[PDB]
Amino acid sequence: DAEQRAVAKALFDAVNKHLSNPFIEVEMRLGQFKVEEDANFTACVSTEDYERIKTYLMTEMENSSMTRSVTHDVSLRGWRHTYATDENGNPTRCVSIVRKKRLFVKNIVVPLGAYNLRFAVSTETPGDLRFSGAGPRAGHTRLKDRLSITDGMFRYDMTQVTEKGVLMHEVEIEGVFSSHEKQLTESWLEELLRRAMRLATLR
Ligand SMILES: O=C1CCCc2nc3c(cc21)C(=O)CCC3
Repeated sequence: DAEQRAVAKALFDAVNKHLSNPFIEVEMRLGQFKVEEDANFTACVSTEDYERIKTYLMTEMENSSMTRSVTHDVSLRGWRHTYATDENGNPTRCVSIVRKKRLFVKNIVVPLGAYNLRFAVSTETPGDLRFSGAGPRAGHTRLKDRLSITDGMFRYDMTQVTEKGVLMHEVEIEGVFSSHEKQLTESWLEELLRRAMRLATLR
């Protein structure tokens, strides 16, 4: 609780220099190390821990605004094209192209038995929509079924991702700001840690 105030300060001092950038994004991702063979950190939760994080979140903030969206992502030469989805789950029309550049990443120390936490600040710069002419299947694809709960300046993202047949579960919290420069504060970061640590520690 005092040590949590210190981490929040350490995070703020590292990222403050970046908030002047347009299109800045901040997120905390639950995950684990050495759960797949090619990767170090994998941003995923078990099917069981996903559904009780879902039950927790949906009772604790039932008043909160909520949305659900199915989208079709295709990665192409470092850019991400997002496609809307029809009844069956198939790509229709491209809705956004962004390029994501990681500006700062930090691994958060967690309690024993909890999911690992990864804090990242990046830029997601929108792009020229005429590149959508490459179509929804010009590269590796990800079908995302996202549940989104917004609570003040915090958005919870629970996503069932189907890639290459296998389905995985992702849990992240993002910053929701009218202006990241003014609003993303140290006291905000400390609440991010507090809320993210809650999710990581059930059971
Ligand atoms: O929108 C832009 C800006 C110009 C450079 C650029 N290059 C690529 C894309 C998008 C953009 C893609 O969507 C994937 C292919 C490479």
